[PDB]
Amino acid sequence: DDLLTRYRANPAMMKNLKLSDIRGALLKFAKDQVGSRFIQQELASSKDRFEKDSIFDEVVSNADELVDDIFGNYVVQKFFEYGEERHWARLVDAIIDRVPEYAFQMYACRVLQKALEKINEPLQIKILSQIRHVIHRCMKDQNGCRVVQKAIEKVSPQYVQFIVDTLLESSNTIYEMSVDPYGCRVVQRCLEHCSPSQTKPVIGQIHKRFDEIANNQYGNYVVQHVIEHGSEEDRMVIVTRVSNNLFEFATHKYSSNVIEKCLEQGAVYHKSMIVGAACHHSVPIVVQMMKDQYANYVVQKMFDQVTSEQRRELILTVRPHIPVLRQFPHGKHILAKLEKYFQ
RNA sequence: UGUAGAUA
Ligand SMILES: [Cl-]
Repeated sequence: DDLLTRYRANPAMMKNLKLSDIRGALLKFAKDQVGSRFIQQELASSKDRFEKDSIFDEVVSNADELVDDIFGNYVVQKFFEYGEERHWARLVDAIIDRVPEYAFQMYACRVLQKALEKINEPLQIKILSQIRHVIHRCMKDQNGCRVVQKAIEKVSPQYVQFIVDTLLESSNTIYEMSVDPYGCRVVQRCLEHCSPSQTKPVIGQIHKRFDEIANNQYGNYVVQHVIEHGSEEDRMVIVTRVSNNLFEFATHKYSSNVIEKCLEQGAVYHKSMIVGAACHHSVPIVVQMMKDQYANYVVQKMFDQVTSEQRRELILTVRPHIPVLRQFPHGKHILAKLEKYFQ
C-alpha cells in the first residue's frame, strides 16, 4: 500500500507525517479529499520554509493536472498566498501557457483569481496578456467573467484598457454585455474601478440604448452603477429622461429600481425634477403611481428621500385622493407606510 | 405587493 492509502487508513498512526515525506506522492495526495486537506493544513501551519518548498517542484511539474481538480486547486492556490512570494513567478510560468483555457474552468479559474488577488503587477500583466486572447468570450462566461472582474478590481486601470476596448469593440457590445448575466458584472466593475477617460465612452454606449438597458433584468443594475459612478452630466441626462417619462419608468419591473437609485443618489435639484414630474397637474402621476404594483415603491422612496419642502408638495397633491386609494390592491397598506407623513 | 453573479 502506498503512503496515501496508509495515511487515509489511520491518520492518528501518522500524526508525524511531514510535507517532505510526500515526494512523488504529491499528485495523488493533492487530488484526494483527505490528502489535499493534509497538504493545505501543513502549508498553513508549518514554520519550516524548506518543508514547504519540498513539495513545490511536484506542484509545478503537475500544475496542469492540479489546477482544474476539485481538491488539487486548493494546493496550487496555497503557493499564490502572501508568504509564498518566492514561488509566484515560477508558478505563473507553470500555468501561463494554458491560462486561456483555465479562465473558463470552474476550479482553475479560482486559481487565476487567487493569483490576480495576490501577486505583483508584472505577474498580473503576464496573466492578462493571455486573457487578451479570449477576452470577449471570457466576459460572458460564468467562470471567465470572475477572472475579468478580479483583473479590473486588482490591476491598475491602464493595464485593463484592453478590456475596456473589448466593451467598445463594436456598436452593440455594451448592450450585449449589459443584458448578459455575467457580462453585466464586468460592466459594473469597469464603472467602479476604471478611470473617467475609460468610463466616458462606456457610459456613452449605455446612454444610446438607455431605455432598453434600464428595464432589463441585468441592465438595470448597470444603469444604477452609471448613476452612482458617472458624471454629474450623466446623472442630469438620466434624471431628465426619467422625469420626462416617469410613469413608464416607474410602472415597469426593473426600471422602477432605476428611479429609486436616482432618488437615493441624486442631489436636491434632481429630486425636484422627479417630484415636479410626479405632482404635475387626469389625476396626478404620483396618484397613478401609488396604484401600481411597482410604482408604489417608487412613491414610498420619494417620500423617504426628498426634502421637507418637497414632501409638502407631494402631500398636498396626494391627500385629496386618499379615500379612493384605500380601495385598491394593497392601497390600505400603501398609505399605511406613509401615515407618518400624512398626520 | 417588486430584481441578479463559479469550488470540498
Ligand atoms: Cl452606436
